[PDB]
Amino acid sequence: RDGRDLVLRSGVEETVEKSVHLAILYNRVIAQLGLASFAAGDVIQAYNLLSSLWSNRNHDVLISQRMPDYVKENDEEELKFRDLLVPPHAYIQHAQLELATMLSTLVVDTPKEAKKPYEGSRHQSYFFRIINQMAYQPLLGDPVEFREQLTAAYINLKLGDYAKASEVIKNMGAWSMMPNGDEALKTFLQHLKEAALRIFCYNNRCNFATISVDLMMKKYGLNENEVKCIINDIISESNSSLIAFWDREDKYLHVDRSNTSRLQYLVEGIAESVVEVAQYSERRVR
Amino acid sequence: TLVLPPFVAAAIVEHAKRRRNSAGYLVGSRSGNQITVTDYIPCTHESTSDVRTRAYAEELKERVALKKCYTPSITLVGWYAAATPEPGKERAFDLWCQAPGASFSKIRSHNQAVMLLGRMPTAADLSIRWEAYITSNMNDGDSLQCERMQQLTVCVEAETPSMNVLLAEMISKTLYNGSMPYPTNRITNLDRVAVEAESREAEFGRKDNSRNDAEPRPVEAALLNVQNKLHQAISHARAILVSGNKNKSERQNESAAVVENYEAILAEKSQQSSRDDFITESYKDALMIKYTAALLRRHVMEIERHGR
Amino acid sequence: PMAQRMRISFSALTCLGSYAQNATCHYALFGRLCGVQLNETIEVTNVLPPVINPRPPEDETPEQREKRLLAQQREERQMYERMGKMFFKEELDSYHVGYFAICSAYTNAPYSVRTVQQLAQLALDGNPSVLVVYDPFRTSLMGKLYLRAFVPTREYVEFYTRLTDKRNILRENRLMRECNVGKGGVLREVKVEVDVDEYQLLCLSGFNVAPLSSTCRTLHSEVMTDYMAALIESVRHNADELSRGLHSESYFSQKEESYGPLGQRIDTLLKLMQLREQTQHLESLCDGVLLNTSLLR
Amino acid sequence: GRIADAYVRFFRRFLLSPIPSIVETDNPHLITMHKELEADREDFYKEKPNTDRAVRVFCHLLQTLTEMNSWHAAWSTLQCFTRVMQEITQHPDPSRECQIIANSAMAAVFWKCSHYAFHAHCLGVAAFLTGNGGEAAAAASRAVLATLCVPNTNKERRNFERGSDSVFEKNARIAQLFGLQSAPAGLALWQRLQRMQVFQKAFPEVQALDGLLRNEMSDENIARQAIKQLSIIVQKDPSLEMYEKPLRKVVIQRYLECMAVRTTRVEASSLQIGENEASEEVYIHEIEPYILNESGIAVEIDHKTGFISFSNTTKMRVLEAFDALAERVDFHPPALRRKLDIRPEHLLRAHDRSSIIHRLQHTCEETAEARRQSAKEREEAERENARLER
Repeated sequence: RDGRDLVLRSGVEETVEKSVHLAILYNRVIAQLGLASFAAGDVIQAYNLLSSLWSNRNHDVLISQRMPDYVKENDEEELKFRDLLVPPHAYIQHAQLELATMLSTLVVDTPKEAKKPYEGSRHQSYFFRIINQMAYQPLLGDPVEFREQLTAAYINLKLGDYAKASEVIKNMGAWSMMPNGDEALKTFLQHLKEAALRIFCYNNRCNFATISVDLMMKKYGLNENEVKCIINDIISESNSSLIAFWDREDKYLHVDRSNTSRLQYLVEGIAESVVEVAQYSERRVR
Repeated sequence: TLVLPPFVAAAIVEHAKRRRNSAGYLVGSRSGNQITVTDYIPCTHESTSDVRTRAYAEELKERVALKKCYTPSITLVGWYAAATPEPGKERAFDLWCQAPGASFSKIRSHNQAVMLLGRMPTAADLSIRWEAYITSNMNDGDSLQCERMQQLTVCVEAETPSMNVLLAEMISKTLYNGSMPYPTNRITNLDRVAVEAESREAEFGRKDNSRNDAEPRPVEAALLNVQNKLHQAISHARAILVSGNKNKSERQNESAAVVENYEAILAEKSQQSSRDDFITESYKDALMIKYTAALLRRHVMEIERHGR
Repeated sequence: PMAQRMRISFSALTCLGSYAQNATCHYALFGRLCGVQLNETIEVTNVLPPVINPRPPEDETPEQREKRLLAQQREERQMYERMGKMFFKEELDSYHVGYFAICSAYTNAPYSVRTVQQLAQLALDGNPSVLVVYDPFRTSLMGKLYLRAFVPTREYVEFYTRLTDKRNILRENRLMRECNVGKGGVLREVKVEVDVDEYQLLCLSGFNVAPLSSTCRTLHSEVMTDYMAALIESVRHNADELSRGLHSESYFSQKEESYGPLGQRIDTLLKLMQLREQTQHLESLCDGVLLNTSLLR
Repeated sequence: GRIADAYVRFFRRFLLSPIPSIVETDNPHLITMHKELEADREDFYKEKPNTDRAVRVFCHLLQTLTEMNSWHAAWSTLQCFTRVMQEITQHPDPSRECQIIANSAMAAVFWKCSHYAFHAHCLGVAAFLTGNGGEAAAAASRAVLATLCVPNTNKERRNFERGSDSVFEKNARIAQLFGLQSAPAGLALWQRLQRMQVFQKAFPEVQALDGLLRNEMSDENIARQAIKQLSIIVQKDPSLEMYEKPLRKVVIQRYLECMAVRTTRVEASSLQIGENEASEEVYIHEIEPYILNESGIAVEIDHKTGFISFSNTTKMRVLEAFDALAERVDFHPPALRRKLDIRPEHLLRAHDRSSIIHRLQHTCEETAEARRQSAKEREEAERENARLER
C-alpha cells in the first residue's frame, strides 16, 4: 500500500522516461510491488502490477540479468546492457516472480467465462499454452514436473473439482518458496476455493447445484466458513444469464435457467438483425 | 469382392459403347480381402486382334498413367476390356497372357491383375454386363505368364453414394428426381407422406394459378385430421368393454398403448423438465427467424426494384 | 451454344465423387468441367483439377509463379490422357463446358467476375461454359444437395475500353453496369434432371440382389424412427454461416458511413439466393419439428 | 537420449552411405570408409545377439520413469525404436525374440502415461506372437486391460471441442508408425482378438471376467464384488491388482449407462453409494462427487433432494411412435410395402427397355446420334484451335 501510494503521489513516472538508470529502478520497484501484493495476500493489485511488467517484451534484462539479443557475441557493444545496470545480490528472485505471475493470472482469468465468450487469454504464457506445452501433445502425459504442474492445476481448477488443484499446488514441487510465508499460502488457498466454486457453477449440466445444503461447504472444500456470506457472494448474480430462485431457508437453488443454447441462438438472430437494420438505414439516406 | 463406386459403373457403360472394341486400364488400391477400383481411364486397344500388346504397350501405358497420377491411392490394379466372355473366345485371354512377362511393369504387391469384362452391346439374355475376375495360377512366368480366372462378384461402396442411387430410384411413384430443394423431412409416419404430396404438387407448370392453395395444405391437414379422428374412433370402439374382437382385435391394442404412453410422458413432464414444450419454443425461434428472412428478402426486393 | 440442356448422371456422383477422391473440404476454384455432346444434350461426365497452392507461409518471390506454371503442365497431362484417345478416333471424352468450385462458404465477387468473366467470357460468345458451385452435406443434408449452375455473365467492353471504375455517388456507374449484367447471366440457370441417361444402366442393374437393398431399407427405417441427434448438428451451425455471410453483405453494400460502392446492381455472388435458401431451410426445419410435436399431441 | 537415438539413425537406419557421391572428387580414401560402414550394417543383421534391443528397452523404461515427460526425449526414442523394430532384412527366430522383448516395452509405458488404446493394440500384437507358458499366462491376463478400456473415442466436456479434435489428430499421427492410421477402439479391438487364439486360449476365468465386464449386468454390486475378488487373486496375477483402480471406476460408468437405457429414468444415487461397498467406507463427501463427475455421456445427474434425474432416454415417445405407426388406418406398413415393390418393378422395366427385352432399338438409335454429335463437337473445338494457332 505504502509503496504504491508514494509512487502515485510523487509523480515520478515522467522522470524515468529519460535517464536510463532510473528506468531499471522503475522496473525493479514495479516487480517488487506486484510480488509483495501477491505475498500478503490478494489477487489484484498483484495481478495488475505484475502482468503490466510482463508480457511483452520478451526480453527481460530490465531488472536482471541476462543480456538481450545479441550481444554478447557482438562485439564491444556488450558493455551497454552490461552497464545498464544490472546490480548484483538482488534480482529479486526470478522463479518467485514467475510463480506469483502465473498463480495471479490463474485466479483472475479462469473465472472469465460465462460460458462462451471463449476467450483470448491475457498473458504471454497462457495464450501460448494450447499450441505449446499443454497441448494436446507433448508426449504423452504426464505431470508432476515443475511448470506443467501449473498446467495440470489449470485443468483441475477448470473442471474439476478443486481438490485435485489443491493437491498439485500445496505440495509437491511448488509452493514452499515464499519467505512471506504460509500466510500467502493460506490467502491463496482461500482464493482458489472461491474461484473454484465460481467456475464450477455455470456448468453442472446445466445446473443444478447446492448439492446438498451442508456438503456444498464441505466438499468445495474448506470447513465451515461464514457460511452464508461466502456462498451468497459467490453465487450472486443477477447479471448476464439468469440463475436463481434461491431459497436460503432450505438452502436450495431452483435455477430454471431457460436456457443455455436457446439464449445463444437468439443472440445470433439479434446480431444478424442489427447489421441488416443499419445496412438498410444507410440505403434510405441514399 | 470388387468394390466399385457407381460413377465408375456409368462411365463403363459409356466406355463399353459405341465403337467396337474398346479397352482401358483400371486403377485404385486394395485393402485386405477387398480390392477397391476407384477409377479407370481408357486406351485405344482392340481386344479382338491382339492390339497393342506386346508388352511394350503395357509398360508405356503404365509409365504415362503413373506420371499423370502421383497419388499412391490410385495405382494401376488391372485391365478393363470390351467382350469376349467365352464364345469365341480366345483373343482377350491371349492379350492378357502376352502383357505381364516381357515387361514386368509395374505396380503390384502380389502377382496379380484384376480383369473387368464389359459387354459392349446392351444384353441381358444370359449376359452379365460387368463381370469381374482375378487371376489364379498365376504361374509367375510360363512363357510370358498364363492365367486361369477366379470369378469375383461386383459390389458397391460404403456409405452415401450407393444409398443415394437407391433412394433416387425409390422416389419414383411421381417424378424421377434428384434430392433437391424443397424436400425432404424424414421422420415417418407422416413427414414422408407430406414430402410425397409436395413432390406431386410441385410441378404442373410453375403456375397456372393465382390464389389460394388447396393442394398440399389440405393433404397434410387431411392426413392429420384423419389420424386424430381415426384414433378417437378406434379408442371408442375399445371403450365398450371389449379388448378382443371388434376391429380385428388389433387396432384397439395399438391405440390403447399410444394413449398410455402420451399420458405417462405428460405426467412426468411438468415440472422438472418441460422438454417437448422447449423444443416447440426452439421451433418458434426458428419460425421467427424464417419470418425475419422473408422480411429481409422483401426489403432487398424493394431496393432491387427501385434500383432497376 | 454448347451448353444447351445438361444431362447429369448425378445421384451416382459423376463429377462430385471424382472431386471427392482428390479431397474436399476446399475453399476456392479447383477445376474444369468436362463432358461431351451426345443425343439431345451434353452429358457432363468428368472433371479434372489444376492444383495451385503458393506455399502461403512465407512467399517472397518466385515459388508462387513456379507453382502456377507446374499446375498448368500437370493439368495438360491429365487432360491429354482423356482427350488424346478421343482425338485419335473417338472414345470418349473431350471438351471444356464449365468450371467448378468445391464447397466454399459462398462464391464471392472476384471468383466469378475476375477469374472467369474478365476476358474468358468475352472470348466466348453464347457462354458455352457454366460455373458450378456445390455446397451439399457441409451445410446439412437436404435442400442443399443440389446445386448452383450459373452462366457467367459478362460481355464487357462498355466499362473496360477504359477501364473499370466506381463511385461513391452512383448513377453513371450503374447504367453501364446494368448493360453488362443484362448480357448473361445474373444468376441464371441450366436445366438439370430432365433427361434419361441410358448410361445409368449398370448402376440400375446393381444391387438388388441383395446386401445393398437390405442395408438401405434397414438404414431408412432407423433414420425414420430416430429423429433426435442430427438436430443439434444442423440448426445452430447454419445460423452462424448465415450470420457470417450476411455481415459480409452489410460491409460490402453499407461501406460504411458514406456511400456505395454496392454491386451496382446486384448480385453476381449469392446474396438473394442465401436469403431464399435461409427461408427454405428454416421452413423445412419448422415443419418437421411441428409434425413431431403434433404427433405427440 | 538424442545423441544415442541419432547414432542408430546414422548407422543402418536409413543410410545413403552417407556420403558419396562417387567420382572421387579430389579426396582419396573414401572407399575404405564406405566399405567399413557397409560391413558394419551387414554384420548387425543378423549376427545373432541383440543385447542392443535389451539396452534400448532398458533405457526407455528408465526414461519415462524419471520425471516422466517434458518435451523430454521419450518420443524421439519411440520413433527411433519403431524404425529399429522393423527388422526386415533377416528373419525369423532371432528377430521374433527381439520383437517380443520390444512390444512389451512399448505397451507398458502407455499405462504410465494414460492412454490406453495404444496399450490395447500393443498387447494384442504381443499376444499374437508369443503365448506358450509364462508368456501365455501374461498374455491372458493383459486381456483384462483390453476389455476395460477403449469403448469410446473423443468427447467431453464443452468449451472444449477444439482440444478434443487436436488430440484425435495426434493419436492418428502416432497410429502411423505403429501401424494403422487412426486410433484403435471398440469393436475392432474385440474382432482382432477373436480372429486369433488370443481370447480363445486364454484362461476360462479371465474370459468369464471379461464376460461380466462386457455385457449388461445387474444386480450390479454383487457382480462388482465378484470381479474384485477375481482381480485380487485369480489367476494369481499382480497385473490384475494394479489394473483394479480404473476397473473399480469403470463398472459405475457401465451401471449409469444401463440405468439410463432400460428404464426411461431412475432414482439412482443410493444404489451407487451402496455399490462402492458398504459402510464405514462411504462419506459422500467424496463418493457423491465421484458419481456426479462420472458419466460417459452428457445427461442431467443433478438434484439435491436426494437421488438423481436423467431426462434421457425418452423411451416412451419412441414406443408411442411405433404403436401409432403400426395402425393407424393401416397406413405405414402397406405404404412402405407398396414403395418397396415399386422400386424393383420400375428397375426391371428400365433395365429391360435398355437391354433386349422390351426394346433394344432405343439404345442403338441413341448411340448412332451420340456418335455424330460427339464427333461434331470435337471437330468444332479442333477447328477453332487450328485456325487460332495459324
